[PDB]
Amino acid sequence: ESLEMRQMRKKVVLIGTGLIGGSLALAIKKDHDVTITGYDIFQEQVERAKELHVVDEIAVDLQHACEEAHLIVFASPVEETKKLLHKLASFHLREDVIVTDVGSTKGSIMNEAEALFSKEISFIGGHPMAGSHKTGVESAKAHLFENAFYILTPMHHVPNEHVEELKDWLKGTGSHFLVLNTEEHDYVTGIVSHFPHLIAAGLVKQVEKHAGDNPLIHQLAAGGFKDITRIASSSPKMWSDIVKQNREHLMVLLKEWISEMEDLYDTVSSGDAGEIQNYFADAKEYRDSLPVRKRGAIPAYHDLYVDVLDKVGALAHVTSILAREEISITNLQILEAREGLLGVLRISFQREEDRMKAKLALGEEKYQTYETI
Amino acid sequence: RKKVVLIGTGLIGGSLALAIKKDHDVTITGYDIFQEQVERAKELHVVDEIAVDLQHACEEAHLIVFASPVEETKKLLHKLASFHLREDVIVTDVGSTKGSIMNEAEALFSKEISFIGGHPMAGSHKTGVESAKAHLFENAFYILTPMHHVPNEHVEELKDWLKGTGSHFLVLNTEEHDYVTGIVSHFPHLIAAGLVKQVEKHAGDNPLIHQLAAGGFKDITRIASSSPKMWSDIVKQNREHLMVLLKEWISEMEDLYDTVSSGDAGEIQNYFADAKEYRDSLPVRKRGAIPAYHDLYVDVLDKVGALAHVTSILAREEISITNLQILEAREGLLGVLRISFQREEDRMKAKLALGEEKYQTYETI
Ligand SMILES: N[C@@H](Cc1ccc(O)cc1)C(=O)O
Ligand SMILES: N[C@@H](Cc1ccc(O)cc1)C(=O)O
Repeated sequence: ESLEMRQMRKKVVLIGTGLIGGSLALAIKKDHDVTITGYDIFQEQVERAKELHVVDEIAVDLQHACEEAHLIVFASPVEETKKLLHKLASFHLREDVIVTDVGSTKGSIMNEAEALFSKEISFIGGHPMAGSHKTGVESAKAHLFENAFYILTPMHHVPNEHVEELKDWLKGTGSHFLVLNTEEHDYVTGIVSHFPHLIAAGLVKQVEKHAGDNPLIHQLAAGGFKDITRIASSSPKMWSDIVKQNREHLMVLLKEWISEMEDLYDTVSSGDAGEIQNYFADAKEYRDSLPVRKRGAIPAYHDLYVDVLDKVGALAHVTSILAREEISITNLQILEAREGLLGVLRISFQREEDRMKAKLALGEEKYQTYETI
Repeated sequence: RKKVVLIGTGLIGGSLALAIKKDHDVTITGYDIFQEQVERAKELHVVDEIAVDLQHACEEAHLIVFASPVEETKKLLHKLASFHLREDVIVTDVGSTKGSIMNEAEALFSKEISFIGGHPMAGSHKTGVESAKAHLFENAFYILTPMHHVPNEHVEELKDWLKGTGSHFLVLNTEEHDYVTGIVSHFPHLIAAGLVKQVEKHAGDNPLIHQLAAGGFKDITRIASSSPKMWSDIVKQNREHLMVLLKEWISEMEDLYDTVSSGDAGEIQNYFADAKEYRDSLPVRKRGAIPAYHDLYVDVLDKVGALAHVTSILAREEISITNLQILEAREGLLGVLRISFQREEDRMKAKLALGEEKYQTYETI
């Protein structure tokens, strides 16, 4: 009754069948013929996942499904993930299995996995930099992580071939994979993600302190301030765990920050407009530079600068030209470079051939283009 | 026709001139430091005449509007105080701080002349008069700070002059204005720049910091792209308010350092919840002290022509885009393409047009 090919295809287990996990399942299915068996704490999400062909089967027996699996994917909250990794370490898994997770911090998970498997099993921590942690499987899409950074943190022993193999499993995501060591990941994300969270909340809180003394503050904090502070509305539970899990990195950062504010306090209070202006100019120069896609980093960036006018259809025209030439654009931005209605449009391409081609096509249409600034 | 003088014919000033003209039949004579901006303003019917003689134009004027940098404004106010102006004149400025300008005006005029400091809380991606528009300040707060003696009738008169802006006018005292804007606008600009600077410090030690720069970090620091010149003046002019704020902030960070280092997840959670609760309570889709981004996030697939399709749709609806980006670091942000608009009406319109073409879109809550 069942087809020999269906019986015999590879098998995946997904633990946590929500937005993130469901999306990963769709990206897997897109490029691999597999039986995905799914598991959730909430039985409605797995059943819906099944209905939506996000998973193939609902897991009766967790152990049976795991022991026959070529790939096991955790998309659960990090407490639950620890508890289930323990269970997994009790099981008799296949020799060739790959196990992976999703989480914003890596230190504690990886510390647990070295402690339970050592060198038996190929556990590779993961962090896809896209989407949301609580939202449903109805929203899951194969392209959710497309062109997003997806960090992989392999155990110390895992061969490079297994890391490449996992990249192949997730090929369908279209993510830019970076392989980092665990400390590297928590350090970087600490500076670049977690610490801003703290500062965002702080800003909001500072403003609320004063809002009782004039109600106008609540009115004037609409629009820009509210937009700036967006991340402060994220889950307090999730973020308190992140902060607890990356505590030491953040303590150090806060100490440097206090120090920076003390120097800023000296600059502001000295009242030297030249020094103040310098402080702002340094920040502007750097902030204007982002993305600063470096030469030997992943992925490569080949930029072209175009003189375009601030009018309806300017971008439509430029992008239609490029599309007609069958050139794919990796990024674009408007940089406001001087006065007047002109702006500079920066277009990024995947490789040098494509930039060259775009330069010619735009030139034949009487666009002025540049290589720098 | 009544006669208006505009001193500073750029985005802000030019826009004010257009809003005046919209509801009043007047001769607007313009003046600038840069002769090109005033000549362009004339070409564009933003001003009617280019001022030959500054004093002549000021002495016949019913309304005088300064839209210049606050240093130049002090210098020109001094000149004005030397002139023989009309009995009924109204004089007003545009400036992000009020303390120093008002202080100077009480010192030069005292109770003779009706000076009313002004602050329109709106801005733009551009700087020149070519970008000026009558509706620039529509539904924006526009603060008025009248001298101590100015009768309420003259404040109402000025509101009538500027009816065309569509702004919501608030009459504040000068200290109140600098205190509030200090908390709500200036101080965040300082913190934004500080964050950028903190991050750059570390970027030499790992280049991944440049690459992996998160969405949240980018968002809170977007304002760090504003004019360093303008902001350094603002900071110098509101120095004492900011020194106090920075001191409180240092203290807050020290308490946060205790909370984080104590490791109590309940207390940490409370800190975040307090911030969320408050932030969630702030008005939805209104204008405040920091110009908004008016961003729209769009779900698109990476294939040739994806951007072309989206921008064509928007252009056909005659919506002008201020910016756009493909986000590679977008945790918590559904939708890969971020489009920025000039104002809320345009974002709304773009959302409908894209929706009708079966694009999924998102907006931040
Ligand atoms: N407004 C243009 C894009 C643009 C924006 C700002 C500029 O400075 C230049 C061009 C469009 O809709 O296509
Ligand atoms: N490559 C698309 C734009 C795009 C880029 C990255 C994406 O993830 C999605 C869409 C174009 O050339 O129009």
